[PDB]
Amino acid sequence: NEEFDCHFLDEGFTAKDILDQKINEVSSSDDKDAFYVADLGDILKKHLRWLKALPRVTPFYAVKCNDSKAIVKTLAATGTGFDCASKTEIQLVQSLGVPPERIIYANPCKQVSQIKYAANNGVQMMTFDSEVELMKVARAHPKAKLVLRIATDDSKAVCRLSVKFGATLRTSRLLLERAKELNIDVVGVSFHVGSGCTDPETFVQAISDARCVFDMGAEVGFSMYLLDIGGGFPGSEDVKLKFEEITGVINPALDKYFPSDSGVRIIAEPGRYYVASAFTLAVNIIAKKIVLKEQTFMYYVNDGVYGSFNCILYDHAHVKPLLQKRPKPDEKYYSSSIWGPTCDGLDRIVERCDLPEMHVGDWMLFENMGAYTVAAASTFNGFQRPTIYYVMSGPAWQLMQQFQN
Amino acid sequence: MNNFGNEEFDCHFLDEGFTAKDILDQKINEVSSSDDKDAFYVADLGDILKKHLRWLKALPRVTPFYAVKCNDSKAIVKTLAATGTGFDCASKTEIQLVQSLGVPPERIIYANPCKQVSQIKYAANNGVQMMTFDSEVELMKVARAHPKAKLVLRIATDLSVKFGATLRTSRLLLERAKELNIDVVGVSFHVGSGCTDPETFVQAISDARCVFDMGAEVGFSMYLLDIGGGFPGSEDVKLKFEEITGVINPALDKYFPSDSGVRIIAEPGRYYVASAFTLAVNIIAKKIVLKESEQTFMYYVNDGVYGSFNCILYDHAHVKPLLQKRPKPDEKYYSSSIWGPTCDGLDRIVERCDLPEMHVGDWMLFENMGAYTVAAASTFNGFQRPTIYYVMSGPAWQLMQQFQN
Ligand SMILES: Cc1ncc(COP(=O)(O)O)c(CNOC[C@@H]2CCNC2)c1O
Ligand SMILES: Cc1ncc(COP(=O)(O)O)c(CNOC[C@@H]2CCNC2)c1O
Repeated sequence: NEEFDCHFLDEGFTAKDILDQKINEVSSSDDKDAFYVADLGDILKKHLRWLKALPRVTPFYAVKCNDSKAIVKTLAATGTGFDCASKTEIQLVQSLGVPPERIIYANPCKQVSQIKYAANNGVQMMTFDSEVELMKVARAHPKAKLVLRIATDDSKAVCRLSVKFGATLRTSRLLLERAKELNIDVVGVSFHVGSGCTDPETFVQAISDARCVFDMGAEVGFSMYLLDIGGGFPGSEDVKLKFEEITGVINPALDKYFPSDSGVRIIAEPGRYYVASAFTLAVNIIAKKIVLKEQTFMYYVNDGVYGSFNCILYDHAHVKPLLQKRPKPDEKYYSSSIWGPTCDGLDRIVERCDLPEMHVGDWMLFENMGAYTVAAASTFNGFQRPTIYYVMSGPAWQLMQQFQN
Repeated sequence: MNNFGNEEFDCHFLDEGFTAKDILDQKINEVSSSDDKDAFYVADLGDILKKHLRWLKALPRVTPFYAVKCNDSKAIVKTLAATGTGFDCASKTEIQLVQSLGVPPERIIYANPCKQVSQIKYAANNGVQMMTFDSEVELMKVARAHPKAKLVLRIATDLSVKFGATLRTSRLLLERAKELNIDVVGVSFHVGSGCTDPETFVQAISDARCVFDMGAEVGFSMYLLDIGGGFPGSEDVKLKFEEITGVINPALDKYFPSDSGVRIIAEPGRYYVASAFTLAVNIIAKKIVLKESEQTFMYYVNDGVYGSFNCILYDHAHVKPLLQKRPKPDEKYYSSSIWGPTCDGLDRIVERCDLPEMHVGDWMLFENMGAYTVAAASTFNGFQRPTIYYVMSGPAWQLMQQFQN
């Protein structure tokens, strides 16, 4: 099918050039639906970069970030783990041939029937942060390996008084004693610093806290070996806090609190890092209005906040439109807004930006659209999700085969 | 109650003396001793038939065209088509859905002011003649891909930011349409969903009259007046349907008398379906928080802001959780929050409310969940859309048959 359909990327060509080619090919066809170009070679590059930056940390891809079957198949061929939050994601991962020991059910609040499904399919490792979860596990998957998820405080997060997941150290101690009472095996500690991390020092704090809980486990009789540092790493270079800074702050903390001789196994749950920059979205300007204030423009394109751009609300992502052909400096720029296809007035992509005068049929490009865009899109107003074209060069395929070897 | 075959076309009998609430009670009791407690809807089509009867009684001069985007369930569209209402379609997929159920094109209005060219072409190919517009570029596109269309000018009202032409712009649009030999047959407006002041309608109607007169000056024979939607779909509102209709009908008689030959239609979306759907979610997780001991609770249920409750973010909807059994007056209440199945922290249905202490396996009910809830739901994190159980009483079926004749 199209999902499993992969196109060759010839030598000297990038995803950008492929985008330009397809756009030129449909110049006078009049079928100008929005579409993605997904470079799996970018995912292989990200994996190489991860192996180089965090050699002690095994990556478990957060499927909920992008559940595309091609992505999961490529990552499974690469040999990464997978973080699954629901029965459907476990089904997806196992359907591609991944054994259960490469799957972590890292949802702290799981429905009982889904816990039973995880037990039925041999997924042993699950996270938890509450006593009711311990009761449910004892009653539905008693031989599970539990990872205690501890809380982290993020200043940039809107809500800090109420945190959905994560136990405090005080609560963690009681959770460990309760797990010992119920004869449930606790094997490690997990945390999630959050995508909007501004200061890498936070990770260190979390790591320190994790060590503390590890010691607590040693006091209660548990053999703790699994440390899960979660996700939140950036997926593109268009950020102030870059991946390598975070890793350079993390590695000394890991060496200090969890030395290799201790026998600890360190993992992570990066979602956006692997896929963010792999996808580039092309939308077509389907409508245009001119408002006199000085000329300003309202452009309507064929994707919106109910589709790929739901990240504007759910993830609060900031999107900047890109022109296919670069404009000369002398050309005048105008104040413009960009709107979605749906009738709702709340379907606005960009409130105000500077753009040259464009016309219906012109294309706009959005880079770094791999993370939390298609995974949360809906078909409101009947508009279908854009076709995704997967590309991969021969050298990239060779690297993937080497990983299999 | 269990669906057999296809859920979309499966309808269950509602016995005499039974309401949707009783069906909810029965379904909840049926799964009392099992762990498959997925969230589900009960949809009373008889409530939709009641809404249609109420509309016919309140707005005898206004033909309703159901806004398919509010709820695209095939059962809903089938019932309304059997009832003989029109349909407002915003995209190619909605036209496909409506025509697949046997609705002729003259009962379809393409009320999307900014349509992609290929979708205009599709509408032309399938005989849908009537389309809305509010811009000159739209006139160019129509003259190119649908020359014999009947255009309805959408005017601004005090959604207005995204759509709606001013009277000044309306004059130029009518003259430009005359230049391009495009037939303009009427005027449409949308006062907005959940309008606080009914007087707006009067103003809008007045404005419509003006544009009608403009058409008479340029040579158009204007006959179609479209007053849009925005009518409430439940009694749980300050401004009730009958007040709005009591304000609308005199304005229609004053500005568009029946002897003038005008044909008046509307595009009610939420009015027909809002109260017809009741949602049942199961409490899948529970946390107890101590305030320094004042006990507060966090309940995690199996639907969230990525699912049915996306209306909180998109539709500005306030949800009221309801208990299956009415609580005792002396029963103690606690401060509580309600959270979704997904790992995302922002997936919170209710920040704070007063509820008695509940336990995993208990059910919560949400009424008036028919409008803009399932139509914009996604499968983020792999969580599946709730099963919908359609019910209909015998007398409701008799009323539907009377409408069909
Ligand atoms: C438990 C857990 N592990 C990993 C991730 C992935 O985070 P990343 O930033 O690496 O993609 C998550 C996801 N956390 O938040 C996802 C939010 C949903 C919309 N965008 C942010 C979790 O929870
Ligand atoms: C053009 C048009 N006609 C009808 C409707 C339906 O409005 P109603 O309030 O009767 O359901 C609409 C609605 N448009 O957007 C609805 C937004 C989506 C989420 N809540 C607001 C339009 O546009």
